[PDB]
Amino acid sequence: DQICIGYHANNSTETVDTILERNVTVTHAKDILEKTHNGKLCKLNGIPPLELGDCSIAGWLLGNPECDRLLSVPEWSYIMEKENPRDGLCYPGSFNDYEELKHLLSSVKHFEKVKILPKDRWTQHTTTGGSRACAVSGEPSFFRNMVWLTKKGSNYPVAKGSYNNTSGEQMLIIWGVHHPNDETEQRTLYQNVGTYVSVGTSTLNKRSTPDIATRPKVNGLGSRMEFSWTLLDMWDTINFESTGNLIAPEYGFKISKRGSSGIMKTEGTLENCETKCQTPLGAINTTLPFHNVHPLTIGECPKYVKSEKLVLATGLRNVPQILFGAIAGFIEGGWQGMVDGWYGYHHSNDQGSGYAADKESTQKAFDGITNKVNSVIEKMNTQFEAVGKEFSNLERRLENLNKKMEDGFLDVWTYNAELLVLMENERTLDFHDSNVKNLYDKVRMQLRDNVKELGNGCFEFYHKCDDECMNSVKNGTYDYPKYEEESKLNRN
Amino acid sequence: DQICIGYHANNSTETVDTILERNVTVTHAKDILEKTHNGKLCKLNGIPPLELGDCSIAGWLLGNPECDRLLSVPEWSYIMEKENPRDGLCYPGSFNDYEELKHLLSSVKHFEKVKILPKDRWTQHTTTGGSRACAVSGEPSFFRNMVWLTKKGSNYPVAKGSYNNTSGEQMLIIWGVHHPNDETEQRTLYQNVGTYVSVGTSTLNKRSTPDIATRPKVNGLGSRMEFSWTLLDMWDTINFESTGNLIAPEYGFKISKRGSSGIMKTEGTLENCETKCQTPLGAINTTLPFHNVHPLTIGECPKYVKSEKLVLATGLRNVPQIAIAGFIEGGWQGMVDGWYGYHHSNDQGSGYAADKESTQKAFDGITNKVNSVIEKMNTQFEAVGKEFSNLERRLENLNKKMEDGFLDVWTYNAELLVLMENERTLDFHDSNVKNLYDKVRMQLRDNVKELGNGCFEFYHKCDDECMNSVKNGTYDYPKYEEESKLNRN
Amino acid sequence: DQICIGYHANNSTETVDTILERNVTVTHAKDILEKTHNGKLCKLNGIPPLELGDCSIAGWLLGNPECDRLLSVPEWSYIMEKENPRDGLCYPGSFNDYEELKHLLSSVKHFEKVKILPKDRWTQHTTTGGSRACAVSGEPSFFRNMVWLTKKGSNYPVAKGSYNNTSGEQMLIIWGVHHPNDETEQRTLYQNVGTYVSVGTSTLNKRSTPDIATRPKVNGLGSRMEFSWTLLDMWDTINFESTGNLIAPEYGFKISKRGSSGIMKTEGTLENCETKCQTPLGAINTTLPFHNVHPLTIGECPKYVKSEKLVLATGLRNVPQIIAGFIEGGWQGMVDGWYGYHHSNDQGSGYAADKESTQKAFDGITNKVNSVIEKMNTQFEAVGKEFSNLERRLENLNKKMEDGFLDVWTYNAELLVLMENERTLDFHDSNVKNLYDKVRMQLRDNVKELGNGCFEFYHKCDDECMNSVKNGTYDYPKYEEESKLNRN
Ligand SMILES: CC(=O)N[C@H]1[C@H](O[C@@H]2[C@@H](O)[C@H](O)O[C@H](CO)[C@@H]2O)O[C@H](CO)[C@@H](O[C@@H]2O[C@H](CO[C@]3(C(=O)O)C[C@H](O)[C@@H](NC(C)=O)[C@H]([C@H](O)[C@H](O)CO)O3)[C@H](O)[C@H](O)[C@H]2O)[C@@H]1O
Ligand SMILES: CC(=O)N[C@H]1[C@H](O[C@@H]2[C@@H](O)[C@H](O)O[C@H](CO)[C@@H]2O)O[C@H](CO)[C@@H](O[C@@H]2O[C@H](CO[C@]3(C(=O)O)C[C@H](O)[C@@H](NC(C)=O)[C@H]([C@H](O)[C@H](O)CO)O3)[C@H](O)[C@H](O)[C@H]2O)[C@@H]1O
Ligand SMILES: CC(=O)N[C@H]1[C@H](O[C@@H]2[C@@H](O)[C@H](O)O[C@H](CO)[C@@H]2O)O[C@H](CO)[C@@H](O[C@@H]2O[C@H](CO[C@]3(C(=O)O)C[C@H](O)[C@@H](NC(C)=O)[C@H]([C@H](O)[C@H](O)CO)O3)[C@H](O)[C@H](O)[C@H]2O)[C@@H]1O
Ligand SMILES: *[C@@H]1O[C@H](CO)[C@@H](O)[C@H](O)[C@H]1NC(C)=O
Ligand SMILES: *[C@@H]1O[C@H](CO)[C@@H](O)[C@H](O)[C@H]1NC(C)=O
Ligand SMILES: *[C@@H]1O[C@H](CO)[C@@H](O)[C@H](O)[C@H]1NC(C)=O
Ligand SMILES: *[C@@H]1O[C@H](CO)[C@@H](O)[C@H](O)[C@H]1NC(C)=O
Ligand SMILES: *[C@@H]1O[C@H](CO)[C@@H](O)[C@H](O)[C@H]1NC(C)=O
Ligand SMILES: *[C@@H]1O[C@H](CO)[C@@H](O)[C@H](O)[C@H]1NC(C)=O
Ligand SMILES: *[C@@H]1O[C@H](CO)[C@@H](O)[C@H](O)[C@H]1NC(C)=O
Ligand SMILES: *[C@@H]1O[C@H](CO)[C@@H](O)[C@H](O)[C@H]1NC(C)=O
Ligand SMILES: *[C@@H]1O[C@H](CO)[C@@H](O)[C@H](O)[C@H]1NC(C)=O
Ligand SMILES: *[C@@H]1O[C@H](CO)[C@@H](O)[C@H](O)[C@H]1NC(C)=O
Ligand SMILES: *[C@@H]1O[C@H](CO)[C@@H](O)[C@H](O)[C@H]1NC(C)=O
Repeated sequence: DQICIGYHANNSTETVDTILERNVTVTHAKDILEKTHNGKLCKLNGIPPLELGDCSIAGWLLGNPECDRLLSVPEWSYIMEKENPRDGLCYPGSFNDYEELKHLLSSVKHFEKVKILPKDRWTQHTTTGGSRACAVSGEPSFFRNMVWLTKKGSNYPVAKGSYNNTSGEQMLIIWGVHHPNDETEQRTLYQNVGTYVSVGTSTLNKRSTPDIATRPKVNGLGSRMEFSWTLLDMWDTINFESTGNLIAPEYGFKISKRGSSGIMKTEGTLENCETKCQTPLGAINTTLPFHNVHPLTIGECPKYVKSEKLVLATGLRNVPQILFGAIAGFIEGGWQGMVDGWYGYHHSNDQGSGYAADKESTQKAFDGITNKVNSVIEKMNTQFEAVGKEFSNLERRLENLNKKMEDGFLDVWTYNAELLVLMENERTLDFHDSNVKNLYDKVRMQLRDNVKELGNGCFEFYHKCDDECMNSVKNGTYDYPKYEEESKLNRN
Repeated sequence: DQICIGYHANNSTETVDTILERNVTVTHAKDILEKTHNGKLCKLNGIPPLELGDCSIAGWLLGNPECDRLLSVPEWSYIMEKENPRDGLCYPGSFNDYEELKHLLSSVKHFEKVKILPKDRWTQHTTTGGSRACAVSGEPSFFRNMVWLTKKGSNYPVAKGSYNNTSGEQMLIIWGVHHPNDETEQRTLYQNVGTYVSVGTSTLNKRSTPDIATRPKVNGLGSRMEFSWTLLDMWDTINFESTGNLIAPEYGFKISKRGSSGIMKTEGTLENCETKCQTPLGAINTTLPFHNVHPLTIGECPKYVKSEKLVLATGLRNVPQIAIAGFIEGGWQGMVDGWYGYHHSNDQGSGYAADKESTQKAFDGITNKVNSVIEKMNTQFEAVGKEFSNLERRLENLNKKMEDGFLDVWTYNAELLVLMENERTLDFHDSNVKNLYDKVRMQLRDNVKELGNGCFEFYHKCDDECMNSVKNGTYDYPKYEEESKLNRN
Repeated sequence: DQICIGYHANNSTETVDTILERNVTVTHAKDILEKTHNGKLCKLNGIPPLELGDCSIAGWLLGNPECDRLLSVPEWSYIMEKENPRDGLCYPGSFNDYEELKHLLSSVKHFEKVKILPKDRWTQHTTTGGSRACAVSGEPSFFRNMVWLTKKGSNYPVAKGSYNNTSGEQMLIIWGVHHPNDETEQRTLYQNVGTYVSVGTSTLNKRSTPDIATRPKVNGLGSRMEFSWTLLDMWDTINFESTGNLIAPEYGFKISKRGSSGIMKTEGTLENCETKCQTPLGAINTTLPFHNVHPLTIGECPKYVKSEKLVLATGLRNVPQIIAGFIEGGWQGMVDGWYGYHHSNDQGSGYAADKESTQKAFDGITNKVNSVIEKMNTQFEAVGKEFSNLERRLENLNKKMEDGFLDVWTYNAELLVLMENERTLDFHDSNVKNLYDKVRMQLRDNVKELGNGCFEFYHKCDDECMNSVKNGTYDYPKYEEESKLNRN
């Protein structure tokens, strides 16, 4: 009669990496890293994003004639923008604090356009002016959200405008100043030289003077237009005053919804699909804690890491046993007939052979491994990860600072995850061997000298053991005093 | 005769966490997180703070009439300010590089006010101007540290003033420029239009022109005042020149003491107490690696982690149940002398004991373990706090992301370290008990008989001296050889 | 006849650290931190650096008469500069966006010079101005790369100038505006009051007005000069216009080579040596992952930490024996392996060693060391950044970021080394005990354990017997009858 102790082996080919060995075959493994995406841009939470196409943020807000599809925009989840948009500032010029405006637009999910200074109120000036830089059907045109004030007759009276924010929320207002190319243009358009543009609110005070000089021609013009913005608070007034070179606003943008969003730089188009996490390459439909698709992401998303594989070993080592002899134990290798658990027995008494499994040790090890996996997974913080920021070309030091901070944090977390996986894999691999040896030691200690240790994990008895005795050994209820006299006689 | 190997147990309730099992009761434990405070604002190292009250830093430095108790201020440790103070710039306006000034004030612990430009030297101008936005008992007043210069008669001559820094340290000087509401105010205050204000030092050059326009009324006035500042070095000179719209300084703030300080944003009042670490909610009296009270602390304080529990297992696992059994059946609730030990049952009488060697080495190892976890933590002075304007949102976001990421890194590090360390400690105790059992078996050989419950049943009658020998490591197998062999057969 | 299981011991005095114990003597150890350096400033990859000496970047780029040796600088790898250079802006003034220029200079490597506005083109102005601040051999002089335009006779016509960037790469252009001290100076130099200087490119639009005021005297002058720069793109044009107070450029700086470079603040001189990693204190010749010389480095350089010691245990504990086995201590006679045996039969005694266990342990330790070393990424880092007096918050932010990352890495390295040392020292004991258990399991009941790690045989075990026991092919049935007879 025999009784042996061993573990479970199968035909799995999965491999894991530990700290002292690489490419170790395991029975079961878990992948906590996702590397796949659908390669499409979709709807977030059911709300489609805003597709700017070839337009830019400045072109959308100012009202470029090539951006007439965005004159009435519904609620959005994120903004899609190209790297180098073609239709932006049709009239050559600049845009002060552009990056700050783009950053503000990363927490706004809806705008409401309100007419604050109607065009017909300028009854002492000329409001129908344009340029061939922004041309519709050949004839010159202008921005659809701004008014160009020129002289009426042969005089330019002082232009005064005001607006009291009785809308209900913060309002965004944009104005501009025109810089001519020669004194001829200035005297043809505004009738006087030495003009000023003054804009004032409760917490704002600005006075700009036009610059007239010969400049290189961009879009066929040697002139420029400088744009500035402000955020008017509730129950607050904005005052405009100018002697010349004022590009007045007709519309003001009211922040109607607020939340978390961002600007995604991509060259693709939207497709009919839904998702909960959006990368510039495609959506992610996952429950795993990590991914390595793209750093920048919008929505609740797994952490990024510069890794190619991260596998957690949740099973035993796969060492298979290699003439109608006696089945060995855990010393030689695993068993392929034990399919009901991880650790078990094998009896060879008179009433047939057969395998079995020990439920207590298997349950304990399963609970421990599940707890380890859940501790690794669930001690990671997940939130909104809008990590897109823009910097001008006078802000190289700030851009380098942001790049270094992001790279350092990403490298730190990569190191953390990789080393954690390595140590945990080694610890679980040693755990399984410790458990098997502990079960063997318990069996030997409870069986005492009634048996004969064979040296390969098996126990040759000294008495005749029935299935009742075998289950007693498995149950840990073996009655040593009962068989003492019988076993002692056959020993010598 | 019987000898057994076991471990000590008690009636504890403290629970630790292990990466494999949660809620494991332990005999001893060490909490390395502090979660309490006194809820009061106290004195840092015996020096009281500067309680601004309803005043702002601009109001304190400019001389707001409602902050007359701050004209002379002693040495301080930190500044207490409200989130939205009331008495700031009584005259509506702005302040250039306000956040830079507030950051500079974070390393200054005392100021000395020096009269650098008296009011009586302006003998060619009028220096009694005032406004009703800054009013005392109904009549108009003005800032106490500044002079408003106005025409004397019907003339405003060119105003010139210079100062040489012979005080002995760096000096802070604040001036201002007035922006009227209409040309009428400009002409009845300064007699001419097209004025300038020029300030020049060895490393500074600034020229400003007033802006006259209609603005929404704040505090009743459509005018504004714009203030600037500079840091004058030792043995350096500052020049002032203006044809109008100049608010000249009367006093300068010399930096008398330097060090580490900060601005704490609270709404409370100072009380009578001492401390070493201060938080906006209260003071901390602790000597532990970690705390979870408030992020923005002033002083040498433990790192902040978003953890509600961080307990290091120092003692053994608590299995209460134990003739008498050994370590397989569980722990002993009667061995109150040490950690590992024995239990003998010879004919003289039963009794417990303790193994001094194993207990001492385990104690030293656990002590070194705890001290390595604790004394690897840099704790220097850091007054975490910075202010940004409404046009510096990107910088504010960068700073917030930096602090949040560092905090998350440190919480993950601490939690993982505690979990793995506790697992290793419990495994260490189990291994030590097993090693003691194995050593006893190895030295005791076949003269005894294992029972499977951790105990050994001898074959020779063993007295007290023999038992102290087997606990000593000086057991003599050959002497009990023939006697032991006889009865075993 | 005996066979024993033991481990190696020697006369080393190395010491490692562990999470449970400190000052542990080991047979073999590896130091993974380098604390030594050459002490000299060398050539990076065979290319010598740029030695500014007593000059500043502004002085080099403007043409300070004292810096007359840097008019034709060759290719370089990094720039050496002093903390407080002496020869800089000889004429007192400022330099707008100076730190941005210094940041841009950390990625260029040659800076070819191109004459864009030759001085002879100004036929309607006087171009021979100078000052005693920048005085050579007593007589007044001026910057060698700049032109000071004054009036000719009693007129100052409008000054215009253009340059189309057809060089083949980006260019750097610097101009200036002069601020006088009084109206007498302004009328003596430019003949008109109320002047302006206008500069315009396809993406720049700046207009400046002179400031006339009395200022403290620096270098004997109460007047100042303000300098600004721009980066002209390819096939772009820059326009200059002024009615006075213009310091026009004569040269432009075309970027010829781009790559990784930097600025080092040192007070030393270049010495004849070659290196690949350079610190402000010296050079590093290394094969080790770590170093604790100086935070700021240029080149292929190791990682930096606040660590005074980082030693990885690659061997056994040194517990020499005062023939016993592994219970007492190591053997000072086993010179061919980590774990081994010692036997004594009627041929003779002698030590030996195991091959499989020693090889497995060697491979495991080597893999551990290589994993610790090779998971640390390295790359070129431009740590050095400079900030102005009104950017204290940004400077503090940068300092806090660098310090925090560096303490994080220091803590990680320390904990990794401590836990790995504990793991190795437990691994060795586990391996020796596993060998002992394997031998006992194979040898069964035909022998007699003696407690110290040795086995006393019950039969007469010869040399072929002993190699069989070492091999793992011990025949239990062959000696079963003989062993059982004498045991009874
Ligand atoms: C309205 C118009 O066509 N003006 C042109 C100007 O005309 C003079 C007219 O005002 C006067 O009464 O009579 C004389 C003849 O006796 C002229 O006809 O003449 C200029 C040259 O002589 C033209 O200059 C050219 O303008 C180009 C630009 O056209 C646009 C543009 O595409 O930007 C469009 C409009 O003409 C105009 N917008 C208005 C008036 O509201 C803008 C305007 O010039 C902006 O200030 C841009 O600079 O220009 C090119 O700029 C070209 O380089 C220039 O020679 C006038 O178009
Ligand atoms: C000094 C004074 O009372 N000025 C008031 C001004 O009167 C003139 C006086 O200077 C002249 O000699 O004679 C005429 C009569 O022939 C006046 O009496 O009249 C203004 C109305 O027309 C008042 O304006 C109002 O001022 C308000 C603010 O008043 C104060 C203030 O408390 O801020 C009063 C101060 O005395 C005055 N002067 C100084 C030197 O600080 C300041 C000054 O105007 C500031 O510079 C304000 O920018 O103003 C309100 O602003 C109100 O809206 C306005 O109508 C003059 O008070
Ligand atoms: C060219 C010259 O010698 N100018 C000095 C000036 O003289 C006049 C001359 O131009 C006119 O035709 O005739 C009168 C007599 O009828 C004068 O001879 O007189 C000034 C004092 O009265 C001197 O002033 C001093 O200049 C110092 C600086 O000298 C330099 C310098 O080294 O920086 C000399 C340069 O030649 C001069 N000119 C140019 C074109 O660079 C510069 C120039 O003044 C700078 O722009 C200064 O902002 O200055 C000191 O500045 C000292 O404080 C001052 O009194 C003139 O040197
Ligand atoms: C482990 O596998 C990887 C890829 O499967 C291979 O590159 C590497 O050489 C393997 N390791 C060894 C020790 O062969
Ligand atoms: C703006 O409107 C609100 C509400 O109608 C009013 O209280 C406030 O006085 C108005 N502003 C001004 C400057 O009158
Ligand atoms: C996305 O994942 C969910 C699991 O929550 C699954 O039910 C659904 O079918 C998946 N959709 C696609 C398109 O893969
Ligand atoms: C551990 O105990 C806490 C209460 O002390 C309980 O909230 C938690 O669910 C328990 N966890 C487990 C795994 O039993
Ligand atoms: C300021 O005072 C110091 C010492 O009294 C003196 O050396 C210096 O020349 C003075 N400054 C000026 C501009 O005279
Ligand atoms: C135990 O060992 C110590 C060795 O220092 C010895 O002095 C003592 O007598 C021993 N005890 C007994 C009972 O032999
Ligand atoms: C240690 O032993 C080696 C033998 O290889 C010898 O060369 C060396 O000098 C010895 N060192 C000391 C300090 O005894
Ligand atoms: C123990 O280690 C410390 C370094 O932490 C060292 O200064 C000291 O000399 C060492 N002592 C011994 C006895 O090795
Ligand atoms: C500058 O030169 C380029 C040559 O490629 C030419 O295309 C361009 O028109 C020139 N610029 C101007 C303003 O003519
Ligand atoms: C640098 O170290 C290497 C060893 O890795 C050595 O071969 C070489 O000669 C050394 N060079 C110098 C200049 O020290
Ligand atoms: C030991 O094993 C080797 C296997 O490489 C074999 O060649 C040799 O004959 C064996 N020796 C004995 C004595 O079994």
